[PDB]
Amino acid sequence: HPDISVDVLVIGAGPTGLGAAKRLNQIDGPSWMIVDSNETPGGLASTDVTPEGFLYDVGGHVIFSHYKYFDDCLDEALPKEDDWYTHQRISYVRCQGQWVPYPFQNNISMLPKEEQVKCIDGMIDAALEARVANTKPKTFDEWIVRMMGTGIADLFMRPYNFKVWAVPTTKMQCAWLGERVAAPNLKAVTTNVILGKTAGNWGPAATFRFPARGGTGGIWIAVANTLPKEKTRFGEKGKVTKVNANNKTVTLQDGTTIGYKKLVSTMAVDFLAEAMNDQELVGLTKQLFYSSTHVIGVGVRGSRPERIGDKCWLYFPEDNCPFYRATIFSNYSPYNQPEASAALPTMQLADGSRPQSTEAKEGPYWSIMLEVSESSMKPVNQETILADCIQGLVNTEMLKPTDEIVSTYHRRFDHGYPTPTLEREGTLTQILPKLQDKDIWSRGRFGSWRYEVGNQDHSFMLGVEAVDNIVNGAVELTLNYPDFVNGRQNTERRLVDGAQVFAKS
Amino acid sequence: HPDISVDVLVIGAGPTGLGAAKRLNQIDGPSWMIVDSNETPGGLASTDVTPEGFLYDVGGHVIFSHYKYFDDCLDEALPKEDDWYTHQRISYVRCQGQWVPYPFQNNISMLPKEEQVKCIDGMIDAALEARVANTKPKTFDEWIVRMMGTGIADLFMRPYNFKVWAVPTTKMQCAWLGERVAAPNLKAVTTNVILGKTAGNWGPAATFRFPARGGTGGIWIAVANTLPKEKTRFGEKGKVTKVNANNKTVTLQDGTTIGYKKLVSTMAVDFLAEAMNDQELVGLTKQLFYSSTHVIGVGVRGSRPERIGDKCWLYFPEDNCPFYRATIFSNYSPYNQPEASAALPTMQLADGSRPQSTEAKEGPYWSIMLEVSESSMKPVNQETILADCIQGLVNTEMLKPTDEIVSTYHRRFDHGYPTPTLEREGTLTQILPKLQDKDIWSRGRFGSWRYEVGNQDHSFMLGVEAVDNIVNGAVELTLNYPDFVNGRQNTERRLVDGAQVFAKS
Amino acid sequence: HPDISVDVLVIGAGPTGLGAAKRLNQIDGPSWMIVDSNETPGGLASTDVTPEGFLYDVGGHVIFSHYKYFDDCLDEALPKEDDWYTHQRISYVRCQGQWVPYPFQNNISMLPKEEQVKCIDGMIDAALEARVANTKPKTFDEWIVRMMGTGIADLFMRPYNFKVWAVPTTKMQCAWLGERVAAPNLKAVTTNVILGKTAGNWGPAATFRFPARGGTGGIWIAVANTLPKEKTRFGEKGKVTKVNANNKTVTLQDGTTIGYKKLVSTMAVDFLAEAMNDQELVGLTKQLFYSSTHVIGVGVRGSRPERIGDKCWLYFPEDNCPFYRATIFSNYSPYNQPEASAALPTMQLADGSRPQSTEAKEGPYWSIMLEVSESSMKPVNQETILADCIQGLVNTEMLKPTDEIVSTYHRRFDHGYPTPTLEREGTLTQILPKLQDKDIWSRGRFGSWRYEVGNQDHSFMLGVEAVDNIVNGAVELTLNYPDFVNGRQNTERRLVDGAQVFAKS
Amino acid sequence: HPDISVDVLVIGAGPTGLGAAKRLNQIDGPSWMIVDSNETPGGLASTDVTPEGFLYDVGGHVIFSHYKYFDDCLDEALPKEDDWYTHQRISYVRCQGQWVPYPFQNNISMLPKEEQVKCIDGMIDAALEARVANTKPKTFDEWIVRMMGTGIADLFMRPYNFKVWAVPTTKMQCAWLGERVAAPNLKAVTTNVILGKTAGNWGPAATFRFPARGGTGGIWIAVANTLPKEKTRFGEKGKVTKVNANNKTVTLQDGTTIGYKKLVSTMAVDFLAEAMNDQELVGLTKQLFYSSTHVIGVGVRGSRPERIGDKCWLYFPEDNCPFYRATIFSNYSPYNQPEASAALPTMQLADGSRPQSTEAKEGPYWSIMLEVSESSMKPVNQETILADCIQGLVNTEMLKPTDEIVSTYHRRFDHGYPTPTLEREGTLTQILPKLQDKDIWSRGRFGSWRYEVGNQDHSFMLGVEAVDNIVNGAVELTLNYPDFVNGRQNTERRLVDGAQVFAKS
Repeated sequence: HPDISVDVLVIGAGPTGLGAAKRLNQIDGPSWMIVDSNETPGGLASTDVTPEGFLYDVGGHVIFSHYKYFDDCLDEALPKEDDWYTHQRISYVRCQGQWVPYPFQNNISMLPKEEQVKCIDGMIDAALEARVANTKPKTFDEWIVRMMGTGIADLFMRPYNFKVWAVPTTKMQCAWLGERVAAPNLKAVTTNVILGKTAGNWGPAATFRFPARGGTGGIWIAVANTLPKEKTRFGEKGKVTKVNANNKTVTLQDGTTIGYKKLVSTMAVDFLAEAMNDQELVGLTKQLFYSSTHVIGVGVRGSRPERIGDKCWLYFPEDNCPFYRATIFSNYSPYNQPEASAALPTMQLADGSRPQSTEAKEGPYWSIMLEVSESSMKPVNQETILADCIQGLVNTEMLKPTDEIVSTYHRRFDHGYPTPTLEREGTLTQILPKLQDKDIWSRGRFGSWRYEVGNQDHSFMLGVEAVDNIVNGAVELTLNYPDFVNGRQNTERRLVDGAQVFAKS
Repeated sequence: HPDISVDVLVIGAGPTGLGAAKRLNQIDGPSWMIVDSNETPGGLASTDVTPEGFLYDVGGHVIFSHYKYFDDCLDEALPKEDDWYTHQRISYVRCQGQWVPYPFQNNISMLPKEEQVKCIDGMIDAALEARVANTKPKTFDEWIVRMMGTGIADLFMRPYNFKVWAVPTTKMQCAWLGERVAAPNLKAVTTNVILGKTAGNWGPAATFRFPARGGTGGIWIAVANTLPKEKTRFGEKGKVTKVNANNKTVTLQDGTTIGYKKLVSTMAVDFLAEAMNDQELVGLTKQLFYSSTHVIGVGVRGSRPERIGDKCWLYFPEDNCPFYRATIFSNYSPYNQPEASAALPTMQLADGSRPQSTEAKEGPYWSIMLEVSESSMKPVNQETILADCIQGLVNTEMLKPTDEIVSTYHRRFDHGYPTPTLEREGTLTQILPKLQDKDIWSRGRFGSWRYEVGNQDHSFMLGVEAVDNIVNGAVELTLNYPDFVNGRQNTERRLVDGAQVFAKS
Repeated sequence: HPDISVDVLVIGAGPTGLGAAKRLNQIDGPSWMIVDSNETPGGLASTDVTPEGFLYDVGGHVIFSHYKYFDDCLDEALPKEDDWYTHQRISYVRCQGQWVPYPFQNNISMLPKEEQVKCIDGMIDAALEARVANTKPKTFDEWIVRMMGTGIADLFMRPYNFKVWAVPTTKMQCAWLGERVAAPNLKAVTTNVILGKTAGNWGPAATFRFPARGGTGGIWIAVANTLPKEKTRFGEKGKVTKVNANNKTVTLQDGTTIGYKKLVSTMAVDFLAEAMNDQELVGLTKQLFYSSTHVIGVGVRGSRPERIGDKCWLYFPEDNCPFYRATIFSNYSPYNQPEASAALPTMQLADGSRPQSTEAKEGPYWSIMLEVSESSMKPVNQETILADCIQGLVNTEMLKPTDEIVSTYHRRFDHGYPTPTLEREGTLTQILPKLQDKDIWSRGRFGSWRYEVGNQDHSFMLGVEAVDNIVNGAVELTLNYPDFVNGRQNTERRLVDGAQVFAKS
Repeated sequence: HPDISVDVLVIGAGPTGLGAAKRLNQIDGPSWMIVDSNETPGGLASTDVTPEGFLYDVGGHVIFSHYKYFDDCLDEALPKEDDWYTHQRISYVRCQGQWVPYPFQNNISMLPKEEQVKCIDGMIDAALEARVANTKPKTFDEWIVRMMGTGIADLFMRPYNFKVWAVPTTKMQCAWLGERVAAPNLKAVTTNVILGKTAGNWGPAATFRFPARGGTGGIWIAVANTLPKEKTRFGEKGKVTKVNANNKTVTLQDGTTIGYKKLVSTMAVDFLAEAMNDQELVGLTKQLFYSSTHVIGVGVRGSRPERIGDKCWLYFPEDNCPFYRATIFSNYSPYNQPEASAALPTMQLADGSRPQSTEAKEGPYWSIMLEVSESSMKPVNQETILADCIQGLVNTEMLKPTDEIVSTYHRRFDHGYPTPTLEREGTLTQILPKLQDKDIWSRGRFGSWRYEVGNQDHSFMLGVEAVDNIVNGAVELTLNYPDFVNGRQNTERRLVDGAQVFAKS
């Protein structure tokens, strides 16, 4: 007999596990428990802080919710108007000395005319081919070139996506991008070129909300806090080390054994296989591909420079900087960095020089959060990546050589991106059914490994829907039909359903 | 205060209402009640019997189930292996003196060669147009021609569907048919013509099961029987005459008042609007179109003729019979008609003449079930329709002139088919949301009026999902996404879900 | 017996008839003569002069030669270097206050940006349609819109060609435009828009030569002068009034009869049918369609204005002037108008006012020649068209209100353009073979009625090839295959062939 | 000073040179002379006879005339009705034990059904590709596949043409095949298959005429006889050995020198280059490709076998025989072989056996003429080719093993076919203008090397047109525009033109 027995056990308290727990807590039927090896819940949706007081998410984290259930839980966790800040979705592509508004193709009027001619010629070729196309694209690369044509593909989406995924676009599938036909909007593109016009895909209606305090990590701490504490076990005491699927028993770090009837696992599925000591599953999960994420943070003295302005996140297709994305993290909340009256010495200038004085001086401060990818096809020198990132900030004119840096941050995250390779689905449809046969619901960004449902809201709902399937026979729609859930606002499931309404009466 | 109060009231005990009842009963949370004006549950999925002992469904009723939940409930209701007979899905098209195996286009090698040339020429045109098509078909007719070409369209799907729907194909939408591209399989059609080959779309894996006893109506009687009798009200005592949606109060014909929190209404939505005395809903539901079905039954003396054989249902595009479909109902079950030893006089010969002898004689017997449609665009002489059907049977060689008819049946069902007109959706998205804002779930064949989810399993699940939405916040997938539910095996929802297992412990 | 007998009689001494005569004269075998009702040869390629000394052609006449034979005869007729002036082929379209270089679609960068978007959008549609086109256009209008797209078609070729042809573009065929596929060069057009480029289709290699003296009419006076005079009969003495095809006899105005074996007739074929008293042919030729040409000439005081510059001919699609084409006739030769020291009073100002002063002032002078079409579908008010033309010159900014007009000219030419209507070919194939079977070679701009071979070189060669067919069994390539002769350099036939070289020894 | 001087010298008295001579004789202007190394005119259009009395053309020679001038000369040469025999153009393709009527694709109903399926599927692919094609085929092979589809291409045109040209279809151009779009008549092919029909492209309208006597060579002996004998020089006395283009002098084998002003040369242009001792021209003409032709004749005892019937020529794609084409030469004229009373011994049986008796026995007789190609890519064993051909006759069921052979014939012709290789035009457009610059018209099947105008009528007219250019400035249409002359009835040029009519009056 185990030390503890529950109907449903949940491993992990990132957004996916917390979803499972929130739904179980709402249903309040079967018994349950959630564990995590970190005392702080949140997973990759967590937030670090430097000794100088600059917060950093795990790279750019911007919420767009497809589900009212997700909204209900965030509202419950952070219910006050000044728990949040609202911003427009402002993004740009760095190209040939210019900040080009996203989407790139609608804004190539900013490039030299001779280059515009090449882009348009290429997209004309694609428009004519699309008019007679009778096959689907088979790779990410084919999808890109059929949407954009050669010239525009080569300027942004091809080199950018290699810097992100750390594998060539010819090695990835394209089903994950959804059901839309790969074909250009030639009229929209030539119209903006003719008018010499620029236009972003944002406005008063295209917004996101970010937490006032604690970074993205503030959300999940708050969400976790709504659960009954005694059904949680976070920290070293909550670290899973063994999973015996045949006896339906988990063993924790300190030796505690937990019996379950159903298991929701949200740790990386390659880690789960190892914990199960299942050679077959180990082999299979080693054939999944993923990239690692280096997060670099830079804290800068001074008020926000005009050239940065209201920018939120930024794309970097070119080879003069190692990062694929930059976020102006100080624009997300004034509490993501110290207040203007806090005093910090300058650590270095952006060109690498020593400051004239080592004395602590006042702010205000602004802040840049950078992402660099790593894989077996794309090594990252961990001892120089910070300095390379800062040199990249100068090359891209985000920072002047004279800008004063008062804080630095670097951390590597082993499982960063689950890669939509050509082989992914072939491998996943061997792994997930075997786990399912053992009453194990392996779910989440690395729990079920599908990037197209890999954001916070997807993850949270993968947990929720996993519980709903276990208990109420719900379809796991987010897991099996990404296009379905991403193409609609999912409104039916709420934090208060009829069941709880009728029971209370 | 009303005579009765329940959380969920279900109106109608056809398959939809029974689905709602079955799921409410399983969940065993909210209080509930189901009413029907008829003492016998089943609705359009019921069965009549003639005074001579011949059973007739409301036209050809063949079950193909898309859902594990539906299967669970039929199995619980009729658990014994001898409660069912299994048959292959054998159908033919009657055309120019021949029985042509369905699908029609794969079997035109049976037609005269000059006619095959015309067919293939038409399908070649359609193939070539499909190759460069970039628009979706907008009408049922357009869809048919794109799929078949003119020649084949004119032989079967065009005149057949007029006889079914009682409106021109040019007046119907085609979205209801699914997401498949409207284009011919030219190679498969020409291959069978070249090989001189015929092939039906059936075999040992393409089967259906039919109840041993009581016809299709036997299923819904037995399903209803598993419900707690005190929560049912079937007969004159259960006829709904008035719905007060603002008071959430229903009044029955005997004066009984029932108050509700949520209403699942499965009566025809035009009848619901009338009962609500809601003039705006009345005006809207009169914009919907439907056809009536005439069901004609013919009982015949003799063992099953060789020319008929194992045929199950049959399609009639041509003008020499008024019916669009025939069913060899005596093939579906031995107990659909009297035993051989039963003595019955001959009523008439199939050519209309009086029999030589008026004496009761023995069998065996077989049985034909016919459907004739009617609408404002296609009137039907009710006084001659029986004699016309029987002459139709002689014209199509189903009956010899000398065949002895021992039983006849005719019944008109006013709401027979909800028509997929071009206007259907524009109307329904005014009706269904307006009802739902009043907490009324109007569902089913005429509850929500969508033929493409209009069979017995669909109807049952519309009831189930409505309840699942009311209680567990489930997506009503069958209602809003026909293509989704019809395109997969729906296995997640069962008659015993985790909820009931964990609670029983 | 007739007064005169020849082997080959030629009617008409415009370029077609003169071509016949030159080749007959070179071959020097069969006897021949040529007649014309005009004392001066040249037909529609003649030149008028006003009492004030301004020359006008019959509208703008620019030579482009497809044949060495034509070149040899012009060189012979006018052998000196100063018999000719050479110019680049410079033309513009007047549109929205601008002189847009021809071809229009490569120069729309001059229009407002919003016009450019409409133009490119329309051409994108036409490009995408051309990609799947598998039928030839059936009308001139279809050809235009398939070539240019709606927006560009509407700005120039559609309204311009109505003003030229005096019939809707929808009523004309398009085979006459040659064999090139009706499809846009989208890339060339967008490239010039993107780059802000204009470029005319002329330069040092695209030139024409114009006679130094006597206008275009000087060429045919001089060609006719190389013929033996006694074989010509020009003037009232040479006016044909009767053709008796059965007797092979022609009757002249003065009673002279001419017997012939073969007749080359270059008068308008409808006039030929009348002269023949052949009611059947008159009936057929009345089914052909043609437009009349009003030529308006305007002599202006002043040195050539900068705004005019080196322009040669100009197109006018807009409805702010009656004329379809303007020619800067003073640019073609300094002897097309009087020398600077010639004294002329101002007749009127361009604004329409007439000055009191009769003072004769000096020059220099320049000159504008205008063309307006007329047909039974497009009446022209003869009494006001001069004044309307002049106001048109002011609206298009060719003349200033205050410019001084010292000479005016207006003449209406009944047969101006042979129209390539939809019916033309059908009618010609009933006419031309019938004349052929009577040994009548009816040829020329209205002799055989085909505009695509209706220029001076074409006309000359229809004469030449007609004689070559009669004598040497030559293929009449220009008559039956306009695409053949227009698509190559015709160099084989010369004014001195081998026959004449070998004979000389 | 040369031994003889003429204005126009003609080398060669095959059909081309005889064309030039006939036109010079008609014109009767410039002095001329024609020479040949052979005493008998005809070239490759000559005829041999075996010592047993069987005639053989140089392979299958069937006249289809595109020109009235050609007909005039043939009529003049053989004016009597019984100088000619008329036959329908009956041809078949030998394939898989069947005689399949030409054209192959319209008669694949004779193949096994399973093969008809593969054939039709292939053509369905080709039809669908044709609907969206926007390129012209660039090789003979691409042309074949676009016309026929893979399956039909593989059965006939691909293997047959390798057997004809002795080069692969991927190495030849396709322009020579004309302007028709490379695309299938899918409806024509599927129609005959569905109907089970065979039909050839012949009937009462599709005929050819063949000389009663002397074979095809009889035509050219008779044409040559119409020339003034003294302007001819045929035999060893007429053999050209040197051409001195700079001096315009030809030297003959007997030492005779002839001066000329223009040279029409109809010998193979590679031999011409040698005779000119021009090394640049020798190099260039060595880059032309050509195949040799082996002609095999077999005389057979017996009346015409039923299985042979009215067959004229036959195509052999398959690998069980070395010949690509057979001709039933005995069907063309009864004088192509001895009369029935002529007595001959049997040389061998068709399987190679000795006859039972060596006695001369009577006929009747029939006769087979075979063609086998040779090149550097396809050697021919001259010592075994007769026997291989005879075995091929048995393999193809043209001869029974018991059939008695009474005469055999074999002869190799070095220049047989001029090959339309990919390189042909690039070479010829370097050779022909250089010869032209020296007043040398090189013309004919190997004079100008173009197969698409390489028939008797083409060749004859190449010579006619060359003279017409030399004397009258005619366009050499047949040389430069094969599609033009082959696509029309060329009726204008006659043996009696107007020039000769007018001179005689």
